[PDB]
Amino acid sequence: PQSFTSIARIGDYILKSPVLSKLCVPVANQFINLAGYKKLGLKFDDLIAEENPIMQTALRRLPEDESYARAYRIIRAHQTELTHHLLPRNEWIKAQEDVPYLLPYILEAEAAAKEKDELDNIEVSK
Amino acid sequence: KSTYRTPNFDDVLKENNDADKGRSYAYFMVGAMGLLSSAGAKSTVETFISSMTATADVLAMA
Amino acid sequence: AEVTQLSNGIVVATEHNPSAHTASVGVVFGSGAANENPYNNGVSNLWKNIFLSKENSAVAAKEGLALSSNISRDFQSYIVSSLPGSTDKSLDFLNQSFIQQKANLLSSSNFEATKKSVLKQVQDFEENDHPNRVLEHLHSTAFQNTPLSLPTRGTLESLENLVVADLESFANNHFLNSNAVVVGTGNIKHEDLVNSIESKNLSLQTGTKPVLKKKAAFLGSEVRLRDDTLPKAWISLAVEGEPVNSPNYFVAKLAAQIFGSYNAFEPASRLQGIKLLDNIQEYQLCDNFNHFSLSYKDSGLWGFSTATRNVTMIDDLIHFTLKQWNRLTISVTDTEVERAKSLLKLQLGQLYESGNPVNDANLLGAEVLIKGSKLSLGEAFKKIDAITVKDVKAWAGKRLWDQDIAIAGTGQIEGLLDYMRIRSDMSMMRW
Amino acid sequence: KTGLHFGRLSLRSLTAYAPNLMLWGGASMLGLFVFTEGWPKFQD
Amino acid sequence: SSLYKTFFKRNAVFVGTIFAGAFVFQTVFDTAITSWYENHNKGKLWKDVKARIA
Ligand SMILES: CCCCCCCCCCCCCCC(=O)O[C@H](COC(=O)CCCCCCCCCCCC)COP(=O)(O)O
Ligand SMILES: CCCCCCCCCCCCCCC(=O)O[C@H](COC(=O)CCCCCCCCCCCC)COP(=O)(O)O
Repeated sequence: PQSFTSIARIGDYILKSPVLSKLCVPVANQFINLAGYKKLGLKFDDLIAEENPIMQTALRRLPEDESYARAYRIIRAHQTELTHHLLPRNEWIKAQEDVPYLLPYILEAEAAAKEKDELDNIEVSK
Repeated sequence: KSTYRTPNFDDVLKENNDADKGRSYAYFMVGAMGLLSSAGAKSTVETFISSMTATADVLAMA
Repeated sequence: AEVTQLSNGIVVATEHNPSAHTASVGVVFGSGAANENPYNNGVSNLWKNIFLSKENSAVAAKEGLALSSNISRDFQSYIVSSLPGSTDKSLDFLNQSFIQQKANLLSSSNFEATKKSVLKQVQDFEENDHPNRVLEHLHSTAFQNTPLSLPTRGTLESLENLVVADLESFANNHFLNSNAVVVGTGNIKHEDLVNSIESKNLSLQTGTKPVLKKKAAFLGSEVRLRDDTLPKAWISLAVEGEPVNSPNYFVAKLAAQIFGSYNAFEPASRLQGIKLLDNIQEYQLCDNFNHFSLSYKDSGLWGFSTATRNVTMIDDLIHFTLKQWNRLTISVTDTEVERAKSLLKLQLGQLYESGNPVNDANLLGAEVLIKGSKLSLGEAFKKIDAITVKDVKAWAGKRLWDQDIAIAGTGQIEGLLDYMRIRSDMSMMRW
Repeated sequence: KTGLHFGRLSLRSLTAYAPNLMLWGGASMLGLFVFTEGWPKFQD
Repeated sequence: SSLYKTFFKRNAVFVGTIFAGAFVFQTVFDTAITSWYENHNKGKLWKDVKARIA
């Protein structure tokens, strides 16, 4: 519902401020560790809801070696959930592996859909 | 024979086509039907709805 | 750029271009396929191939000349081309072979060989050329029992009954001085042409042509030629349009430019500013389409043609196209009109300013025969620029909203619904 | 220029539709015009 | 001519007039039949009886 262009605009404003990045960034690190998706072997970009045309475009353009690895992490998380267990601690996702791999493909598809919408409902002047 | 030759349609064609008069009479008859069907459906619902108001023996003890 | 019309008994029109490297000289007659009857249909197409026959082309080729000919519904032309220093030889060839002697061309050995070659061309047209023969069938159903319905090539049934005496009877009625214009295009000056004609005393024949009695009239109809062994479906659809000398002639051409043409396999064709392309590309409803606005001396046709491999969704393709035509009466925007103005000026400028003097000779002679003069491209651009949105809405309320249509189709057309389902889409029951 | 495209509620198309919503909001206010008169009530 | 132009073309005014003409239709139809029905049965109604049982 909220676009990723809007999320990146608010988030990059905080990260450039030296006083706002001392307050919010320690709170965001505690929020992610309490969420617990890394103990099931998932990255955050695996959790994005995909039933919309922007996300279907970005998933088509992903390189195929990363698409095979994403499918294994989702399947392993479903099997761990039905057994009501967690993964062994040496199989958890580390923080330096929790990178936004899908975010540049999403932002490129959002900018192209915005430019098409502006050209389709447009004014002229002599 | 040749498919470019159109068969005879002359016993049903009008002597003058005059597109403003043929569309005007057909839309008069369709418009009169929607006029009478709406007035008929309205009185039908009001007959069923008014049967739930107070009966004649209830009003006599008012 | 200037045209010059002069009459001395013979109407002579020129269009001088001193940058061109060839010249072109011919004669255009003011009769076409709409001046024939259903029994001599194809007599104009036979006269073209007599002029382009092998012995006539060989006499021209030893001089350095080339020959062209064109048959339309309102006119026909016979054109000789040469280098700019030999326009006197090309005007001599038009005098000997076509005006004075015609018993050389109409010999029995030449007539039977030409009639065999024409019958093979018409047979291969009716079996293989599916977009152009659907458009020919659209003319015959929209103007049935009326001179504007006859095909320009003729039919196979009418061509085999033609003899030599049928061609001489057509030439005595139509190849006249009061029906003709002598044209000259390319690198040729106007006063050099009128002094070469006046150094002789050319005259075809004195008198006027016959007058037909039935005028053209549009009739809402359809014709279906179903063929399940063909791989596609081909459909044309039109309303009654504008004739030549109409005050709404340029407004009708701009309305067709709004919807335009499309090719699903060209990547730049998929990015055009046409709102109809949003519905079509979602489920791939067709392979190509094109919109047209044709004009004749008495009537015209406005509509589109299309070709499709998606044979189970034909009804969605017709429905989406006709709902966009409703917007020309109701809600056409100002940015769509400005886009169509620039593209109509580019299309008209490419038609009249190509580098082919044979194309210029056909366009110049056909316009002088009807109007008596020629409208310049500078004056046509100023009429296009003055069209407003209110001009478009007033034209479409008269010609498009709740009007009769004509349909033609061939191939796998089972999914094409019947007439009254398509006729009811010419209005919205919203406004 | 261009402005707020409203998603699909294009305003360039609102008052290209809405002058006949004085009669489209007036066709169902022409509707209860009919369907409310089996019992006495008056309202202008 | 243009009898179609507003009387049936504008279908905010058509569905509107399909509903508009049906409301004045109910009172003029009910007045005409009741007047015909009572004149056909004159001398038999209670109002024609009360006028001379008085
Ligand atoms: C289940 C089997 C069917 C049984 C018959 C049930 C009849 C109820 C359906 C109404 C039929 C007309 C549909 C109107 C329509 O949408 O056509 C509309 C056209 O409507 C108009 O333009 C004028 C309104 C037509 C008034 C017809 C009055 C009939 C009133 C019904 C009578 C009481 C039942 C679309 O049809 P089109 O595509 O041919 O244009
Ligand atoms: C569900 C009921 C359907 C009844 C089928 C028809 C059989 C005739 C019996 C009618 C009895 C009810 C009306 C009595 C009456 O007093 O009315 C009369 C006559 O008007 C009519 O109802 C005749 C029209 C019948 C319906 C026409 C199609 C309308 C579209 C379908 C309606 C469903 C929404 C009005 O007189 P009133 O206003 O003083 O009461």
